[PDB]
Amino acid sequence: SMSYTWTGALITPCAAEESKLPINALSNSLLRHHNMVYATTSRSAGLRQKKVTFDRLQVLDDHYRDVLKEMKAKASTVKAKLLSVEEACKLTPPHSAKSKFGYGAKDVRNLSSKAVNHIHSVWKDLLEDTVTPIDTTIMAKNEVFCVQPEKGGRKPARLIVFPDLGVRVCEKMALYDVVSTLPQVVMGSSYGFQYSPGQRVEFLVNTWKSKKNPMGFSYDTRCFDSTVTENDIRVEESIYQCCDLAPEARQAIKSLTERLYIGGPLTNSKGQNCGYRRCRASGVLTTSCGNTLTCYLKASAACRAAKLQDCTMLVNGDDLVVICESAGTQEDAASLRVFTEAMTRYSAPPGDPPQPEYDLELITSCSSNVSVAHDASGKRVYYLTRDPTTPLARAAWETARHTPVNSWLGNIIMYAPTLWARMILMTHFFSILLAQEQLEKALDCQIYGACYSIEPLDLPQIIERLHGLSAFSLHSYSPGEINRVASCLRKLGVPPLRVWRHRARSVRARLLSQGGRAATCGKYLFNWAVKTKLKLTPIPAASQLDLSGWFVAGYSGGDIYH
Ligand SMILES: CC(C)CCn1c(=O)c(C2=Nc3ccc(NS(C)(=O)=O)cc3S(=O)(=O)N2)c(O)c2cccn21
Repeated sequence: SMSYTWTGALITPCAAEESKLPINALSNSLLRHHNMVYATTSRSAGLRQKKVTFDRLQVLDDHYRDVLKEMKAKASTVKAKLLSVEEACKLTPPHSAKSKFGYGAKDVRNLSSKAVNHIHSVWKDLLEDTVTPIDTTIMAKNEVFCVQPEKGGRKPARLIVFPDLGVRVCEKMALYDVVSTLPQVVMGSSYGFQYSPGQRVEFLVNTWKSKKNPMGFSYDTRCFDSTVTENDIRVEESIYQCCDLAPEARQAIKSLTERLYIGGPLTNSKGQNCGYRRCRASGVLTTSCGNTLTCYLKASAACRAAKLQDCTMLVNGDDLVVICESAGTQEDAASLRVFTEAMTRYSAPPGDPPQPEYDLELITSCSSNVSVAHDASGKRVYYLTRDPTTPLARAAWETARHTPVNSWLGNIIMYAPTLWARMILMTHFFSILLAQEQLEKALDCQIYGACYSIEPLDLPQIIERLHGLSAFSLHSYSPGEINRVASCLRKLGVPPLRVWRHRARSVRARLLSQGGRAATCGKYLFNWAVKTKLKLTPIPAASQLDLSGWFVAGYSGGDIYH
């Protein structure tokens, strides 16, 4: 069937849309080539509509069914609980889109009677009706990128499809425990969202050296959400139903699948029918889990089809990387085409065709790659990094505009050991924070699709817990990494790293002057900026701030707050 059917009604904005980078007094200190940074808007939605719209055909063989049977066997060991309304309400972001039915997210969060009555209303309807399609809103995302003159020009807006706030609370009640716990049980070590950045690097490195002659590839599915068929969504459901569940949860999971997950009508922000979806909704609770299960299923089956030797997979939703035994370059190339042929029969064709890699550092997955530095004692250390272009374009946007999500903060957290996050991101945003005296002000950020409120003053504690103390001491980065950073800087008109070292010594001194947690920030975050360094010991406050639920599961589009 067609992934989408369209009426012709436009996908409409909800708020003001800016496409050119906002400029203020801080902008040039970060980035000079302003016209290279852009945000996508609804203006491009029509183009995105074109590319997400195609017919899907699926051809399912014994390999597919074999792997599914294995997955279901593991699923059957999961016992999951229903969340109460109140529990579900507390998982709602303070800034989540308001209900069409006369209440918003803050009404949900403090359990207003209007919100709770309506939520109980929605739940009862799910239990009683297993057929009526549930309405969804379709919006164009506003995301920030750098122009890619060769690779394209400007990316069209991605589309987000989501049901009403009352429905989203019900999804949590039915499925939050399932989507949090089932992926690791079914996929074990291949489930990517269980890992911190450091744990992901370790899994990648251990898997690489566990092979006699390693080969690896990332597999990029063309518009993965659009490739997800009614079959795939019913198969996901059958996996969920393997769990030990309350009878009400079984019924609700069945309604939500038939009424929402499989497809339904698409409404714009003006209330017009835009058409109909028959593929994955990007803004539902099960988006991450559904995608991960489906990607893992098709790929495991495809490896058996291509006869890949000892294939290990790492799956984060639609993001897939495979490490296996090499059969030499020409055979590996042949094997990947067969893998791709099988994935294609399964309705997951490639965007850019997969290429075999024999150097772990050249494999990019979840927009990231393994690289090497040295800790204080000269020991070689693997850590996770990425091309800094997008993070830096977004930092530029966030320099002049308060955004719902502060990408810079998430990027400091996740990419703390990197050269570019330490020298540019920490330096730039701490300087801003000092000047506004907003070190103490909690900021929203996203990690694995979930929203978190975080105080920049807790960064040292958070970084130690995720990465270790070595994150504050790394040096002697690789020539490939240094080269990529310097080149990105030249491209965007970012001051050279020598300038950042200079600003950092200033930021460091100012923080240390402040005393307290601010001083701890100066000491730990910026120890790299001094010629002779303080000895970095574990900070006492690092324990009590518990990172509960940080790397359990992914929740992209799932409207989750912690
Ligand atoms: C160590 C890290 C894997 C490094 C990179 N990184 C991430 O991958 C993600 C991340 N991974 C994803 C991958 C694939 C999907 N696709 S889907 C829609 O669920 O099918 C979704 C996500 S996400 O929205 O859950 N966020 C981050 O939140 C983040 C923050 C800062 C770095 N990251």
